[PDB]
Amino acid sequence: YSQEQFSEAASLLLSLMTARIAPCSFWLTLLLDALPLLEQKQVIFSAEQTYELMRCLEDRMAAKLESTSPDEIQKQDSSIDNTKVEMLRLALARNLARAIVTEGALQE
Amino acid sequence: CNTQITLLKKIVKRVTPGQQKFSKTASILWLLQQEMVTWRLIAALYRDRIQSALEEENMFEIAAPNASEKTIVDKLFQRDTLVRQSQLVVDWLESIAKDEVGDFSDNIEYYAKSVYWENTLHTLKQRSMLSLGSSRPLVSELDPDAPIRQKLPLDDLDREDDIRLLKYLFTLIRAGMTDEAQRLCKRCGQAWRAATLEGWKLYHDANINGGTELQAVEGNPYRCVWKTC
Amino acid sequence: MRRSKAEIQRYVENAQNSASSPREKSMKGFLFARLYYEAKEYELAKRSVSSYISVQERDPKAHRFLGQLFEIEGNVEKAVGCYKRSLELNPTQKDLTLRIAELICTLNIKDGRAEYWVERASKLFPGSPEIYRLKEQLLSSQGEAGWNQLFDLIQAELFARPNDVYVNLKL
Amino acid sequence: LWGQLKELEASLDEPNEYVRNLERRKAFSHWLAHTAEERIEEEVSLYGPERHVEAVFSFLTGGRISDACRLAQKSGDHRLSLLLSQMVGSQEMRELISLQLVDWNKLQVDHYIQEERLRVFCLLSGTPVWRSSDNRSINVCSQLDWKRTLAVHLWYMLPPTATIAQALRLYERAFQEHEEGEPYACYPLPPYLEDCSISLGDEPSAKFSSLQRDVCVHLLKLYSERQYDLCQLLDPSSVTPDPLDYRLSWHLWMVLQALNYTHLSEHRQ
Repeated sequence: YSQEQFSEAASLLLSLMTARIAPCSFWLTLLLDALPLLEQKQVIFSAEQTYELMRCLEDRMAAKLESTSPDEIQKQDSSIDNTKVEMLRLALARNLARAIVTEGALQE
Repeated sequence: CNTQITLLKKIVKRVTPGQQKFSKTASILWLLQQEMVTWRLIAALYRDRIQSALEEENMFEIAAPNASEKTIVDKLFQRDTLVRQSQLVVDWLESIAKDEVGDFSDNIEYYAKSVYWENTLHTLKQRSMLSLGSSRPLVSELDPDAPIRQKLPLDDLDREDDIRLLKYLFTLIRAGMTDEAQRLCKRCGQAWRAATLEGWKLYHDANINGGTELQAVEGNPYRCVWKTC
Repeated sequence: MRRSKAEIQRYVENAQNSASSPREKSMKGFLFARLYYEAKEYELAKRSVSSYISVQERDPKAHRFLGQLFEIEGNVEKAVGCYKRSLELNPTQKDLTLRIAELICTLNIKDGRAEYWVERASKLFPGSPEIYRLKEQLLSSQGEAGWNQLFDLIQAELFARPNDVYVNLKL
Repeated sequence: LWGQLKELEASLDEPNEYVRNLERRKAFSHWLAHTAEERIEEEVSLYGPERHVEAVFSFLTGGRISDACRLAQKSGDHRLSLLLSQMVGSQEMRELISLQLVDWNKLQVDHYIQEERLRVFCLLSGTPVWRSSDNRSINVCSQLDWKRTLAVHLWYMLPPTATIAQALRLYERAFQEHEEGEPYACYPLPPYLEDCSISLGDEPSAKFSSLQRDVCVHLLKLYSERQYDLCQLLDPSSVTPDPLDYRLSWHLWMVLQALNYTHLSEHRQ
């Protein structure tokens, strides 16, 4: 990423997430690190790659719902994480829209 | 009719329930009550109809665009025969219900506790003083919305006392006795409910036209919001 | 409705996740401390107010509230320390001078700090029955020299309040 | 205070002094509500859903009774929401809340009530300081700036016919030491001194004579008392930390001269 090799960085990041070698607790951070690559003017993540990232985001959300006994949904760390998640959803939706247009324009 | 109804009511009250002779007398008592209230209805409606037919020579004044709700409604009741006669039918039916309410007002004074939700308040105070196990979760707050907001029950005695009170408040409102319903709410420690029963009053500011003496403003300027609530 | 510990903690976590800086998180700490106190979670209240005091060291209300938390734990010396700091930052808190005197007399009557705080309280509340009781407790510990001063104190309080049953019984 | 009011221009007749004073009181009430808007939105954002009573109190101290009512309703406090809906224009309701506070104190039930909630009832009753049965003093003005404190005096402590000068005099008594009680209001400091924790240590009467007042309080005094001292009003220290900043003081003097104030000495001019 520092050497501005964004395509290769994006592929590696996706591989790290899909290889399930990353600790579940680190998945949000990894997704957040994908955020700058998702918001680039140039489509770095393909539609397929973006779907995978979306799946990873959903898997996490699902994992959080299974680990939280109904008696700890009340203390002040759920609001920041929710904001980060919304930001990621928006970025993923925007990239997906861009990637479909670009991939579709190349197939015509 | 009322003299004979009063005589027959005294006769029926003096007799042990179950003699077949007095079932006929009770039926005739009801029929004479129906006659009495029918005469009251005839007097109310035909008095209005005859008076209205004499007044149709006068051009009704249109409400000014800055008229209070009370002034608009006062002009509606002058102009509109349907609205006026329909209200006389309401006033008549409220008068019958008032004649039935009778001395039953006095019996509620024996059950009207001086404090709202006294038993729930007692149980909450006792829970604050003794950690003794397994009593049914009750509301933690004493505002009227607490049972709804928390989805927690009141004490069973307070719930019974509220059901009784609400039935009687409905009977007083059905009898046109809204002021006595408000006094009863205030006496039972439910001054908030007495305030909800005031919100129907039409907005009126007697000072809009520059009178020589300042008069009190009456009614709710946001009556529409109160009505939606 | 008392807010549950879990509701307060979710509110604190959401209020901490929305804060842009560590300083902004600590600035909300006094509100969190009050919520934890209303929930009787005194340890979480202390952590929350201590995190606020580290950013707003000159707030007398935070030092007063921290002193109240230490007093409820029976840690009288730390409570007195926090109350002294609150009184230094805002000297208009006359009530805190009386509470410091009461707490010092409760901890150790033979503490030479007790005479200073009781006499400072006496100047703020002339003829308070509570100050008379604190002066009685101090002088009762001093033997014969305490006896003459206690006699003079009782005569002065009976001159101010001839109809006080307790002072008359003590004489 | 002095500008053209559209409501006074809409009448073809010379507006009676009472009508002028009423429209001026409304304009000043709107000014107070607008000055508190930024700070109330900040405070309400900080209190969150758990401290809804403090956020309701904050809206009441900005005159936003409608938003206080809606917040109370959304939080499930339907009793408080009903109470607040009845506060617009009924003196009888204020007297009933005052009786309710007295009865809670006599019955020693007030000590079981949350302080923030009692503070809302004290505000609605028009009592600035309440002594609970536990000997706790509930001060309505303790967390308020001098502008919101003055607004609470204008809206809740005084009748709707009361003049701006009556509100100012009541607020002045609230921060002065009197034989009848401890000062319960903040002193009207300029905004660059409002955050200076001037620890009012044990001798307050000799220090207030040295503390400069906010220019807005000097203007409210001049409006109430036509002979009020212009030397203190036009001092740069009433506005700015810089004693050489004569920008506002000079322009205020030109406007006051246009309003026919002439009692500033030629030396000070």
